[PDB]
Order: sequence, then C-alpha cells, then structure tokens
Amino acid sequence: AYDRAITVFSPDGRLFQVEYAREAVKKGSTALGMKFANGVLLISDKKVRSRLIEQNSIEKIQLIDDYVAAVTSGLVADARVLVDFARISAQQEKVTYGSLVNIENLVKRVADQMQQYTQYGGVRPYGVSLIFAGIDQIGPRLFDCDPAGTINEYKATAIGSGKDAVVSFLEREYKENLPEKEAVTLGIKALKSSLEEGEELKAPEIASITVGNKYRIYDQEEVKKFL
Amino acid sequence: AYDRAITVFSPDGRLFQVEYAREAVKKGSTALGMKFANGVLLISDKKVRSRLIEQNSIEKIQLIDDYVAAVTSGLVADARVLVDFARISAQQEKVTYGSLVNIENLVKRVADQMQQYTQYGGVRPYGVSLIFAGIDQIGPRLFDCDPAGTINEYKATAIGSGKDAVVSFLEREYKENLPEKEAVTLGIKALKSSLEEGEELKAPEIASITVGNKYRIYDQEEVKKFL
Amino acid sequence: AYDRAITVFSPDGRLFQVEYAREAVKKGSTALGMKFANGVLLISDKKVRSRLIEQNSIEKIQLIDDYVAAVTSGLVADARVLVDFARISAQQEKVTYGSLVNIENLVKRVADQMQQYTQYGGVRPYGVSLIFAGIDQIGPRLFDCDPAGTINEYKATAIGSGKDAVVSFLEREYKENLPEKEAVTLGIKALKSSLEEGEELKAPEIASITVGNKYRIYDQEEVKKFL
Amino acid sequence: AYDRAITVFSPDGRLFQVEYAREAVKKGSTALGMKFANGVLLISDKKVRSRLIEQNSIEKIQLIDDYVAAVTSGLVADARVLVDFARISAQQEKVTYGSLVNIENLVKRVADQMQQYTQYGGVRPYGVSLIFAGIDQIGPRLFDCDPAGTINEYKATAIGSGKDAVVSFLEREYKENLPEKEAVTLGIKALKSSLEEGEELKAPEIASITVGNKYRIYDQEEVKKFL
Amino acid sequence: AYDRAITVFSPDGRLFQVEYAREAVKKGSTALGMKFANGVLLISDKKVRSRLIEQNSIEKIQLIDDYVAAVTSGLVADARVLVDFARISAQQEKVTYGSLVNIENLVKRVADQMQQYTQYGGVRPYGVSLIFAGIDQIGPRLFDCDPAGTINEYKATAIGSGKDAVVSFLEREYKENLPEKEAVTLGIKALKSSLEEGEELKAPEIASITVGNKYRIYDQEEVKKFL
Amino acid sequence: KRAALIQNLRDSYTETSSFAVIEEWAAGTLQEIEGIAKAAVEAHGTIRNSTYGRAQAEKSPEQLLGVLQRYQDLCHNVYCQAETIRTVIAIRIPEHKEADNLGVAVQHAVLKVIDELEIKTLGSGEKSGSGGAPTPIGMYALREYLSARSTVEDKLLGGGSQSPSLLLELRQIDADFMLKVELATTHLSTMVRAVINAYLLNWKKLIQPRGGHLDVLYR
Amino acid sequence: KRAALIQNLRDSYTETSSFAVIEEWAAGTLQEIEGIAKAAVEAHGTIRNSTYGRAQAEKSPEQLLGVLQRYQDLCHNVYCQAETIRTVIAIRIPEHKEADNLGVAVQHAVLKVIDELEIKTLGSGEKSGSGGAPTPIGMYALREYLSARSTVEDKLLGGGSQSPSLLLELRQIDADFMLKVELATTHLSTMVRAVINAYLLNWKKLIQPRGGHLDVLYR
Amino acid sequence: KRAALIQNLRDSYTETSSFAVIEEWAAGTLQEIEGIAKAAVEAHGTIRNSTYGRAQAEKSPEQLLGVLQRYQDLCHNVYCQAETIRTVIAIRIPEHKEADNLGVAVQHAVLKVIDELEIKTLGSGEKSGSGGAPTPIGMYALREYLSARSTVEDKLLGGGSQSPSLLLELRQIDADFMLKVELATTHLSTMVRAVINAYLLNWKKLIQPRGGHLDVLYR
Amino acid sequence: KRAALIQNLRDSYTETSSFAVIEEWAAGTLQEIEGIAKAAVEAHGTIRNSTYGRAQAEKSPEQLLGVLQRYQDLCHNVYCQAETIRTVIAIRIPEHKEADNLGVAVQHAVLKVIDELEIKTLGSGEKSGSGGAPTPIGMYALREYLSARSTVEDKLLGGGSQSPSLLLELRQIDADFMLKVELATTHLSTMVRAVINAYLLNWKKLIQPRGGHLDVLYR
Repeated sequence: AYDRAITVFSPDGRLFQVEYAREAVKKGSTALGMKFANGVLLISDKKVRSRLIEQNSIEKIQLIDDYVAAVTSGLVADARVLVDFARISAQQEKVTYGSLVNIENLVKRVADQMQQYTQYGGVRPYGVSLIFAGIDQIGPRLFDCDPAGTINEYKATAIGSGKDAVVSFLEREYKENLPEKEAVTLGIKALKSSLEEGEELKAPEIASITVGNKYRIYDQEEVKKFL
Repeated sequence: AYDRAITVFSPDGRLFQVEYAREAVKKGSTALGMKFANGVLLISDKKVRSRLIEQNSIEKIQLIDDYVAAVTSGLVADARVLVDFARISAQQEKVTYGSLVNIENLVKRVADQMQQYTQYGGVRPYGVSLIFAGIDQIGPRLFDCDPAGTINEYKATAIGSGKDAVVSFLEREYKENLPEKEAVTLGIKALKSSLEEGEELKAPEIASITVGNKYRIYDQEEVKKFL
Repeated sequence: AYDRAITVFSPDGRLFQVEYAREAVKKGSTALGMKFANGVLLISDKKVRSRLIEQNSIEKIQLIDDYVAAVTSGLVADARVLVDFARISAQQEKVTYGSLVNIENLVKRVADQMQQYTQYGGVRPYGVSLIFAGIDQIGPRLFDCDPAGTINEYKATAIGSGKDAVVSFLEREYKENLPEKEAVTLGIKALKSSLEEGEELKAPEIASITVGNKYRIYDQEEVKKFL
Repeated sequence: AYDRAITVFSPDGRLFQVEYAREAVKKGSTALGMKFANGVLLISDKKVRSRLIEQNSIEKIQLIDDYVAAVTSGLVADARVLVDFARISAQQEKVTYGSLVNIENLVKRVADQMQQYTQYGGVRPYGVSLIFAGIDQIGPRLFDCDPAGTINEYKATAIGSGKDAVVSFLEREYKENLPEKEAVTLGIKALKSSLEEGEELKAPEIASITVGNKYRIYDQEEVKKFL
Repeated sequence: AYDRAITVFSPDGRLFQVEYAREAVKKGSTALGMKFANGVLLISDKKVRSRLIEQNSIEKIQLIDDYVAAVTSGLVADARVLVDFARISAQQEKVTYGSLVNIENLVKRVADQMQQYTQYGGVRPYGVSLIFAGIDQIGPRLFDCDPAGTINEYKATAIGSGKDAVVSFLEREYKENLPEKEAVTLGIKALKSSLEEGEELKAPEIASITVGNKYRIYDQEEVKKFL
Repeated sequence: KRAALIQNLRDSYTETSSFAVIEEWAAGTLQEIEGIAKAAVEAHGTIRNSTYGRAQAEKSPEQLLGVLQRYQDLCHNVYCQAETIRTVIAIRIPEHKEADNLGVAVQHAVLKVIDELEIKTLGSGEKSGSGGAPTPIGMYALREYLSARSTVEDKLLGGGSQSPSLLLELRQIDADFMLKVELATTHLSTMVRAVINAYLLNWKKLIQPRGGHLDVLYR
Repeated sequence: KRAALIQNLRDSYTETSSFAVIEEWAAGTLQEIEGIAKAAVEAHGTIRNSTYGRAQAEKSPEQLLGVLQRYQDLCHNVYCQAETIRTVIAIRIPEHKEADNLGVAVQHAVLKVIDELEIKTLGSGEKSGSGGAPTPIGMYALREYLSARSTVEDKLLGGGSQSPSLLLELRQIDADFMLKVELATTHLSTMVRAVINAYLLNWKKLIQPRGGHLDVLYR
Repeated sequence: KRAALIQNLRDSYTETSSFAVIEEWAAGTLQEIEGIAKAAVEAHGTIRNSTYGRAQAEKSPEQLLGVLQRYQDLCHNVYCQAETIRTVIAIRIPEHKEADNLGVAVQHAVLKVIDELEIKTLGSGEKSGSGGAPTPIGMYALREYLSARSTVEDKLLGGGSQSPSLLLELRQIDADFMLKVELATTHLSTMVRAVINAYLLNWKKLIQPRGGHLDVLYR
Repeated sequence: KRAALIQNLRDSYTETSSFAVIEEWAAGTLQEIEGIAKAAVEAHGTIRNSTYGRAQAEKSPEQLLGVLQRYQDLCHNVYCQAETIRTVIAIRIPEHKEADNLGVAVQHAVLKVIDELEIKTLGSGEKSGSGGAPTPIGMYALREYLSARSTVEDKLLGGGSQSPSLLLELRQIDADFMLKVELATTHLSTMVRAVINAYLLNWKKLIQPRGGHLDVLYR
C-alpha cells in the first residue's frame, strides 16, 4: 500500500517506486564496459531486429562528445531524453570551462537530474541506467548512473538484464591493463555467459577510446572477428 | 491498481498508462510508408465515409513542409494538435537555421513534446503515433514517433490497427531501391494483407517525394490504377 | 473506475470523460446546416418555451461576424463562453490580418481551446459542440467542432440529439448546389425526420449567406412558409 | 460517485455539482420582477425576522447603480460577494465607456465570473442566482444569472423556492405594457400563489424604474397598499 | 461523504464544512452588544480562569481603533489573526481616506477575507465570528461577521454558545435609545438568561462609546455594580 | 407500445392506493393490533390462574384458538397491504444508472424497511439456523400452537405418561404462546409505525425518484 | 466460424422473443395470478366455515388440490418465461473489460431482478437455514401439502389418536396452505410487475450493452 | 393530510413516554432483576444441598417454576418497554438523504443497542446454528425447563431406567437452569444499564436528528 | 525442464479442444436437452391423466426412470465437457502479478460462469442450508426419485397405511420430479447458451491473458 507514490517510505524505510524504476531498467538488454591500458571500451548486446530498421538508430551506444560516450538500458523514451540531457550538459560544461575537463560532473549533471525526480510528487523517475566512459584530463573513466541517480566509478560493469551475471564473471576474471583486443574478447566472453541456454550471441556493438585519440565504433565485420 | 496514474511503475516496472495510450493508437486505421531509390512514400488506408464530408479534411497524410510530411493514427483531436506542433516546429527550425536542414530534430521536437506528457502528473499522454517522411540534406528519411515519444529511423513501417501484419509482410517481402511504382504496389499488397476476410480495400491516399523534387499526392484516379 | 479523471486512459485506450462530454452534447436540441450554390445556411430546432423569454436571447444561431456564424448544442453556460471565445478570436484574427481571411483558423482557435481542456487535470472539457458556417476568400465553409476539439469540413451536418438521424437523411438525400430555397426545404425535411412520433415540428430559426452578401436571419413568417 | 468534483461528467453527461449549487439556490426565498410600459420592477418576498435587525441590511434587492439593480437567492455569503462584483464591474464598465451603456455586459462580467468556478477543481461554484433589471440605452432590461453562469433576457421571471410556481402563474397571466401599479399587483398575486397553505404573505420589498427616471424603492406603507 | 471538502455541495445544496466552522464558533463563550441613545456597547462573558494569566490578554473585546472595536468567539488562534486583519484594514482604510469614514467597509475587508476561504480548496475557513461596533460619520454601528463572511447591521445581537438565548431575550425585551446605564443592565440580564442552572454570572468585560467621545472599557469595579 | 404498458402499471397501482393503505394502517390496523394485544393480556392471566390435569389435555382452548386466529388474520391483512406499497414503489424504480440514484436509494431504503415488516409478519417456526433476531410467530401461530400442543397431548393421553413436568409443559405451551402473541403485537406496532413514518416522509422521492428539468441546462 | 455461432445464438433468442414474454406477462399472467388468488380467497373461507372430524382425514380436498395445481402450473410457466428473458440478456453480455461496463451493469441488475423472481417462483420447503425472506411455496406446493397432510392423516387413522389439536391441525393445514397460496400470488404479482418495469425501461441497454462510434474519435 | 398523521404519531409516542420508560428501568427494573438474581442464588444452593431419587422425578419443583416465571414476566416487561423506546426513536427517523445523517447515525446506533437488548431478552433454545454469543434463555425459560425435564422424567418413570447419570442429569437440569437464570439476570443488568446510558446521552439527537436554521444561511 | 512441462500441458489441452466442446454444446447438447425436456413434458401429462391406487406402489415407472436416466447422462456429459474448458483456461493462468491482470480477470470471470454451470449441473438433495438459489436436481435425479418414492412405498405396502394423501403424495412424487426435470432442462439451456456466449466472446483473452511486445518500449 506504499508503493504507489514516489514520496512515501515503508516500515523498513524503502522507496519502492524508485526500486520499480530500477526493475524497469532490468527489462533492457545487457550492455557492459571496462577500462584498460590507456583507455576504456563499451560492449552492448543487440538481439537483431527488423531489417526495415535503419541500423543508425538502434545503437544503444551514443557519442556525447568526441571524448565522452555512453550506453543505456530501460525505457527507450526516457533513455533518449537522458542521452539528450547528457549531450546538452556536455556542451554547457564545455562552454563554461573551455573543454570537457573531467567526465565526472557531466555525470553529476545527469545524476542530479535523475535524482530530483525520485523526490517530488507528481513526477516519476527515469526508468533507465546509463554507463558513461571516456578520456579526460585524468584518463580513462567509467561510471554507471542508475534511476535513483547513484553514480560510482568502476573499472568494469554492466547494466541490463544480464548485469548480475556479467559483473559476476568480471568479478572473478577481469585483470586490468589488457591490450585493447584481449580486453574486448574478455568482455565478449562476459556478455556470452549472461545469455540463457540455446541463445546464440548475435553481433553486439562495441566501441573504444585510447588516450590522446578520438572515438571509434568497430563496424560489424571488425566485430564479426570475435564471434 | 497501478494503471491509474501516469507517474507510477509496477512490480515489473511497467508504465501501463503509457501502454494504454499505445493501445489508443491501435484503434486507428493503418498507414504505412517506405523509402526507395531516391525518395520516400506514404500510404494510408481510409474506409470511405460520409459523402457530406469534404475530402480535403479527412486526409491522414499532411504536409508539414514542401519537404516534410507525416501521417497519424489514434485520437483525432490529439492527432491534429500534433501535426500542428510538427508544422510550427518545422517553421522554428527553418527560421533559426535558414532551412529545414535535417528532418531528425523536427521529429525530436515532436518526440520530446510527446515524451514530457508521459512523465508529469495532471497530464495525460498523446494517444497518437506519427510517421514522418521526407528529403533533407542527407536524403530520404522515414521515422515513427509513438505515444511515449520513441523515434526510430526505418526503411519501412506502418502504424495503426494493421501495423503488426504490415510490418510482418514488409519484414519478408520489402527490397530496397525499388523504382517508385513498384514500391507503391508492394506497399499496396502490404496494406491489403492486413485487412480481415471479406473486407475489400477501398481507395487509400498515397503520396511521395523524389530527391530534388517537391511533394505530390496521387489523386484518386492515379491511386485507382493499383487496385 | 477509469471514467473519473480527464487524464486516464482505459484498457482499450479510451478517454471516457471526453466521451461523457460528448454525451452531454447529445442532450441538446438538433441544429443542422449545409452549403449550396454560392453560400451556406444553418437550421436550428427550438421547442418553443416561455413567452416571458425575450426571443432575442434563445437563438442557438449566433453571428460571430457579418461573415462567420455558428450554432451550439450542449451545456448552455459553456455554449455561451464558447461563442464568446469564437467572437474574440474572430476579432484577433481580423486585427492581425486586416480581415477574417479564412474561417478555418478561427475554428482552429476555438478547437485548440476546447482540446486543451481534454488533457489537463483539474479542468473539465466543454460539453458543447459548435457548427461554424460562412464565406471567406475561398467560399462557403461548414465545420463542426466537438468537445474533444475535432474539426472537420463538411458539405452538410447536424449536432444535438437528432444528429445521427439528420446525417442519416442527408447521407442519402442531399445533393449539392441547390438554389437556396430548395436547400432549406431539404434541410427542414431532414430536421423533421429526427423527431419522435407525435411531435410536431415547431418554428426553427434558419439563416444563410450568399457569396458577396452579408448575413440574414429568416424571420418567423419567412420561416413559417416551409412548415 | 461522480457528484463529488466540479470537473467530472456522468454517464448521461451531467455536472451534478453545478446542479447541487442550483439546489442551493432553491432554498432561498422567492424574488420576482418584470418589465412594463417604460420600465421594469422587482418584487422580493421576506418572511419578517428579528426586530433587532436593522432593516437596511436584509434587503434582497440592491442598487448596483442609479440605473441597474438586482436581487439574489441562495447562500447569503456568496450573494453579497456577487452583488459586490456586480457593483465593481458596473464601475469598471462606466469608467471605460463613460457610462453604463448596456446592462448586458455588466451581467456578462458577473456571468463569466460565476461560470469560471464551474470548471476548475479546487473551487466551488456560487450557490446564488441573481435577477438584474434596469434602464440602458436600449430600454427596460431583465435578466437572470444562475450558478452555472447562464443568462437569459426575460420579460418576467422569479428565482428562489417559489420560482416554478411564480413563472407558472406569469406564464399564463402576464400581459406586457401594464401601467406600473397594475403590473405590481399582478406580481403580488404571482408571489402569493407560490406560498403554501396557511402562510400569509407578509410585506415584500418592491422597487421599480421608468425610462428617464432613477430608482425608487416603495417604502413599507406604499407596499402595504397592495396587501 | 460530502462534509470533507470546502468545495463540495450536497443533494440539498449545503456546504457542511462552512456549517462546521459555524459550529466551531458555537463552542466559544457568549458576547453581546447593542446601540443606544448616541452610541453602542459590547458585553462579553468570561468564566474567570488562572490568576497566573495577565488579565490584559484574555479580553475578548479589542480596540481596532479609538473609534471601532470588536469581540470574537470561536478558535482563539483564528480569532487573533482576524482581529489583526481588522486592525490592519482599519489602518489601510484610514490612510487611503484620511479617517475611518464608515465602519462598514472595514467589516467588508474582514468579510471578504473570511468569505474567500470558504470557497477555495486547500484552505479551511476561519472558525470565528466577530461583532464590530463603533461611531462613524453616520453614527452608532453594530455588525456581526460569521465564518462564511456574512455581515448584517443590527440594533442588538450576540455570538457564541448563548447566542440563540440572548437574541431570544433581546428579541422580546430590547427597546432602543436607552440611556447607557439602563442599556447595560438590560444586556446584563440578557447575558444572565443564557447560562445554565446553577451557574453564577461572573464579572464580564463591558465597553461603550458615545457620539463624539472615544472608547472606554468599564473596569472591574464599575462592572461589579451591575452584578 | 412499451410506454403504454408502463403507464398501464402505474395508473393501476398509484400513490393514492399506497396512501390509502397508509391511512388504514394509521387508524384501524393499530387499534386492531392493540385489541388483539389486550386479548392476549387477558387470556395469559386466564391461563395463569389455573392448575391443569388430564382433562385440559382432552379439549383445545377455543379462546386461545380465537386469539391466535385474530392475530393470524391481522398478519395476513398487514402483509397484503404492505405488498400493495411494495408494488407501488417497485413499479416506479427508474432506468438503472451509475449516477443520479439519490431518490433511487430512498426507494431501496423504504423497500428495505417494508422487507423488515413483512419478514417479521410472515411466519416461521424456531428455525435454529439464524444468528439474527428470531422472528415473532407470524402466519403459522395457530399451526405451531396445535403442533406443539398435540405432541404433548399424544404423550399425555397415549396408557398415558406420569411426568408432571409434561403437564406443566402443556400449561406453559398455553401461557407461552399467548405471551408470544402479545410480544409479536407490540413489535408489529413498532414496525408499522416506523413504516408509516418512512412513507409519509419519503413519498415524494418514492414516486418521483428523479426530477428532470434538463432543458434549463441542456439546450 | 465464431461470429457465425454468436449470431446463431442471438438470432435464435432475440429481443422480440423477450418482449413477447413481457407482453404475455403484462396481460395474461397477471389475470391468471389474480384468478388463482380469488380461488384461494374462496377456498380459504370454504375451509373456515367448517368443523372437521375423522371423515375429513379420509378423503383429500380435490378443490384445494386443484387450486394448488393451478398455482404450480402458473409458477412453471412464469419460470420458463423468465428463463427466456434470462437467455436473451445473457447471450448479449459482451467481452469482459475493466471499464465501459455502464450497460453491462444494467444487464447484471436486470438479471439480478429476474433471479429474485425465479428464486421466489422456484419451490422450497421450510428450510430453517436462511436469515433472509422465507420463500412463498413455489413449485412444491401440492407436494408439501400432501406430505404435511399425510403425516397428520397417518396419526389420525393409525387405532387412531385422540388429540383434538391434531384434528384442528389438519384443519389448519388446509386453511394455512390456501392462505400461503394467496400470499404467494400477491407477492408474485408485485415481483412480475417489477420485472416488467425493469425490462421496459432498460431494454436498450439490455440489448446493446455498449454503443460504438469510435471512428468519430479514433481515426 | 400527511403532516397531521406524522404529528398524530409523534404526539402519541413522545419523548416523555420514552424517558418514563428510562426512569422505570433506572429504578424498579434493576432491583427486580437483582431480586430474581438473589432468588436464583438461593434456589441454586437449595438444589445443590440435595441428593435425588425417583421421588424427585414425580413432582415438579414449584419454587424453581416460580423463579422461572418471575424472570419470564420480567423479560416480557423489559421487551415491551424497550419496544416503546424503539417506536419513539423510529417515528422520528427523518427523510432519507445521502448527507446530513449525523443525528440519523445516532438513531441507528441507539436502535442497534436496543436490538441487542431485545435479542438477548427474547427467548431461544440452544440453536446450534450461530457462531456468535449464545443467547441467555429469554422468554422460553419455563418452556425449555419443562421440556428438558419432562424428557428425563419420561426416561426415569417409563419400567423405569437404571442409569444413575440420568438421575444426576435431572439434578443438573434443576441446578443448571437456575444457574442460567442468574447468568441471564447479570447480563440483563449490564445491557439495561448500557441502554440507559445510551438514551440519556443521546436523547437530543434521538428526538431532533437534524437542526435547521437554514434561513440564516439561505435567504 | 519446466517450460517443457508447461508446453506439455498446453499442447495436450488446447484451444481447439475447448472450441470442439463449444461446437458440440452449440449443436448437439442443446437439442438433446430439448428432447429430454419434451419427454418430461409428455411424461408429466401421462402422470397427470391418471388416478393411483395400491397397484401403482407395486411397480416403478420405467418410463420415468428412463427420462431421469437420460437427464443424468446428459448432466454427466455436460459436466465433463465443462471440465475440459476449465482445464484449458486454468492451464493458461499466468504468473501472479499485482498488475497486468486485465485478461486474467477475463479468465476468472469465465471460470466463474463455468462454476455456475457445473454447480447447477452437479447434483444435490434439498439441502435446507443455503439462502441462494436451490439447485435443480442434477446428478442424483434417479437417486432422489427412488429414495423419496421408496419411503412412500414402504409406508403404503407395510398391513399398509390408510392415508389417501400418502397415495396422492406418491402421485405428486411422480409428477413433481418430472416437473423438476423439465425446469432443470430449461435452466441448463439458459446456462449452456450463456457459457457459449462467454467463451466465443472471450477466447482471445482466455488463451492469451496478456500480450507482450515490450521490446518496442523496453530496449
């Protein structure tokens, strides 16, 4: 009887409505990423859909800068509004400081925005989690921003329906500073071990940066190598 | 007990009110479109009504520019308010950039407008889906904007009550770059295979553009050819 | 349990509160109109009431200009507020463009106003439908604006409790470009065939325009001819 | 279950809350008025109360100008707030046009004010009906403004608990252009035939205007004549 | 089920919430007043309380001017906020017109303020009635302002728990233009006949004005005379 | 035509028929209840000032039979007269709507009260199945009397029984059933006067369940 | 095909069948109820002006048997005719939805009223288990009569019994069951006229539980 | 005229009649309950200090019969006096409205309490059907006594039976029914004093269910 | 694997099995109900045009036995065919959630209607415990017939009894149980056609209680 409003705690002291937005994230497809020797990558599972769909607009990975990028999971409407807010906040940070100096308060803008809606009635939260990744003045960054707004810097994570299984794999297999290729194949194995039996891993979008370089997205045949 | 407010998630994390606006779309008549060799078209089913009605104002297809057009399905009140917002947004994009440079953020404006109402209490969503289509600096475009706001670039789609059957047909029959006539007849067969048994396809409105040309709507006797 | 708020859809995706405003229209008396050879008319049934009432203020037909006029059906309070808004919007259109150039966006002003209240909580819709008719730069116009806001250009319509029976008659009897008198008598027969058995058609108010002329309302003895 | 909010229609399409304000009017004492040969009058029943009450402040009839006056029935608090708004709107009309040119949009100000509260939640309507009467540039006027805001020009009416019986009498007895005295005695007979058996008509306040003259209220002994 | 909101009428047309504020007035102690030969007085019952209380701040009678005064009954918090608003409105009337010209629209300020809260949701009414009394340009005044806002000029009244019994006494005993002393003793007898059996009338605060003079409050030993 | 059949029902059972029933209850029924109550008072003491034997198990007390028969005929008349008001109200229950049921609820309330009247006017033995109020005897007063008495008369006449508590049980059948008659008449007085109150305050909403002047609002 | 089977049901039991039942109730059923009521009135007084003996326990009262049989055949006909209207309404109950049930609630209300009709038309003995209204006799009128009479006839014929209250109990069986017949006919008159009112005011929502012109709103 | 009939009811059964009943309960009824309770106390010990045989199955205990008859007459008087207050409240239940039922709910509450009084004053055997409170004996005290005693007296007298538990069961009938009388008088004391409290605190809303000074607000 | 067992249930009892049951009901079951109804009509009049004696208590009416046995076999077949649809719906009741139960409520409603069908198809004697609708006979028609007839045949054959009401009670057993058969067939016609309507309008939500295209919304 308490899980109807965003502004009511429970006898344990729980915000169920926030947790149900977190459950809405869990219905999205798995997307992971990690940092390595001079840079970070991102991997995102895509169960291949209608060939009528222009492939340009089903990419869960999105460029928020030449030097910051992210991936979502959850509601697609809220997901797109969020990556829009990430882009606009990157531009505001870049115009007030001359450059996106550190990725952290880009994600703070996004995080405070997502947090505020977990507090006021008449508003629902965003049912999306986001994984940011890029290069700044400090180096490789990797965050995750959840529906409640909580951000944490990682060396590897996932989001989506697999998230527990992927972080379980990476929790016992990931070793830092892998050269890019070896890192990618480790992350592919991580993504593989989150599916159910009988499911064949289709082609997932994967993209990376190294320190001093810009973004690139591996096209489908460079992806096709690690199948 | 959770499908009463726009701002409440469920034990799965579902927004039923948004889904019921999507169900309100499903009660509208089928309308499809696809791109082809230098251009895009749109087809819209119309079960012919009262001859007292001036035919000028039952057109589901509407010109938002000489170079962008769309078609709706759902609530007719919200439908007209939406095509009005699409027109005004096209004019604002055209005045700030000199021309409608890309169709994409015309549809982003419409999308963000439709998304915002799926988040705040005291407001209901729009029960309309829209299919945009035109030529820009890039070329043939084709989107669909749903009640939640979600936009996706396609090479072919439908909306309305037939949508699943039409996208099921096009999913196994559509081949890109057809010369305009062959494309139209494929889309007519798509629209045919979505009706129920005994129903005869009446005359549907169909319109197209090619790259470098303006709009034209096939009049009823050019339509009458492909019956 | 969903027909209590204006902002809640249903398992089918219906807005019942809007439909109940449409039901509130249905309790008003029948009023019809059609266009003909150079002009449009309007007919409105009136079950004759208290002779204490000054007849100047029971006219369902109202002049929104010398060149636009309309008729209502539904709640009398909302009806008068609406014909006021139609008049004020005609004056704003006339002052920004020098003249009421086209009737269509006078009715767009009225339509957007009536639509907006079908979307926000804390406001109820208008329980009135309006039939606009006049001469513009284009020629004879004839619209109907319903509680949800939906406008449609017709060649003949009705509103009110008879509406289905009158549009059923006109749907099989109306022929365009009748000279004014013959048109009026057709519309009188239309209005006659909507009453119940035993009811005698009293004297209804009827008014018309021709292209290049102003308004006139047939007085009761010119009306008395067609009984 | 629908008669709790001002903003919810019913399966028939009824605004019960507005009708309940109309029922609140029905508990007030009867007050009538009519126009005659060059002018209008008003009659108001008063069951004589506490002799400690200064008689200057139980007058249901109130002067909104030297040339407009009215009478109320319903809630006494809302009644006085309404006659205040009538006075203030008379002064605003008089300052923007030099004089109270027509009584009609004084009553439009009052009517739009009373109508607005029948539409927005968090506000209740006024439970008062008002009968305006005076002389303008046109001549004798006589309106009634109900809780929903609906105004109508009459030649005779009542409001209050008797209203049906008085308008029933006047509906079969009233003849226009009576010289003032004969009119008053007809209205007294009208007021008499609305009471219940055994009740004796006490002394009612009555006041009138003729064209070109100001207001006057018949004092209790000029009233005492027509008992 | 309708006595929960300030904005909902009933099948009779009753505002129960306003009536319950009027019931909250009824739990306050009796206070009366009347006008006489050149002036007005006020009498207020006080069941004598804690001798720790400074007697300066249990006075139900309060000076709103040297030439207007009042007495309350009901909620003590709302009572003090109301006598504050009466004082501030007296000062605003005095600064815009040079002097408190007539007591009536001081009480109109207070009355409109108290009425407004009987209409909007999210606000409760004031549970206090006030009796104003003083000398103006006209002469002796005596009003009562109830929770709904309704003001009436009297020659004698009470408020509080006795109100019916005191107005019942004065309704058959009060004669106007008594010299001050005789008036006071009549009002004391009025206050006496409202108590219950066994209760002895303690010392009540009583104060008066005559025309051209200022205020004075009879001290306890001038009061002690009329016991 | 349907409106003809509805008007044929309502003109047949109308408000003057129901109010004639209410007038008959307000005068004659109440004094007849009181007369049967006083007869039960007198017969109870006539039983009380007596000591029985075998001879009182050989003849039925015709005075008690007459008191029971008078109460039974009263209950029959009150039931049929209540059914008259039931039909008058029930043929004016309007079209079923989810709102506008203000006067419809008045009709359901008054029909509920008349239900209570006739459920405590209709007869019942000791059912031993209900947790509510046990119904005072009703229609089967003389039936239940003669059954419960004939059992003890069979046990007393046969050789016969030697239980003196059986003989005093026969005596208690006589006194107890007259006592039940006077209890029942007191409660029927209460219930009849309650129904008279309910009709005479609610008859306007009973006949017109909703008032329609929609042409003032809807034109 | 499914729509063919639905149309096959609805064309078979239609609105003219239900309204023909309502016409038959509005004329013939009501005068037949009244005729059986007057026959019960006359037979009750025929029993009342009599004093019984052993000879009245030796032959069954064929007049009372005929009155009970007429009431029984009436209840059978009224039950079957009510089941006709039940089927007409129940084959037009639409697809189950959580909203749009305005006319569906009208159907449930009218079916609830017809339930009351046939639950007080179907028969029952004195169940002694219900706290509601005890049902007037119903279908088993002649059955309950002959059972309750045959018990007393066994006790009177056998040597026989000597209880005079048993003989007057047989007399009270005769008078009381005719009294129950006339009570039951009065209540059935009330209930039948209530159902006639309910159908003739609600038939539009009974046949069309929801009206659809969604193409005006949804295009 | 209708108002004449309503005034004829209310002037006939008024507040002074109901308060005279409350005065009689507050003094005399309570000491009569206490006297019957003390008589039950003494008779219970008179049974307790005894050992029975065949001779105690041959004569009914007239002292116990008198105690049961006194309690029975008390319950009759308390029932009729409660029905007086029931009628006084029930003839002042106003017009049925969906609001303004503040004092109407007071009337329904006090009638509910008087319902409890008379449902535990009216009599009942061991019904074995209810899950609520089993009713202390009520009106049928002497009836249930003589029935349950006459069964055991038939079994003891006939040759007779040889069960000593049957003889001690007769003894336990005697002691247990006096025990039930004193339990019942204690509970009736509690219930009567509760009803006296309810009336003396609620009589203003019982007689005036709503106060109307609408001319102050509606003019 | 669990999904294998769920698919093993659903492929075993599928929608074509349930709709084959609905087709069999829509044609053959209804004409068999009507044939047993006409046989009950004819047998009732065959009993009616007769006067009985001791000889009719010496042989059982094999024609009535055959009519009861046909109705019993019909009720068995209708029960098993209803249980088929019950299993088809009940093996597609989805995972229990606090929302998304729109089509789940359709399943509960249709199962509730089939519950009504089989609760008035399963048999019951006169239970005298329920306040709802007494169930028309059901499965135990020939059982209840032979029991209630054999009691009267024992009383008539033994010397035998001399009650003529007992003989006419045997006659009324014969006529009344055929009457109950034809009442029961009319009500079963109504109920079967209601269930056919419910399935043929609700089968889409019965088989798919919720539709999932969440990948459009959740990606």
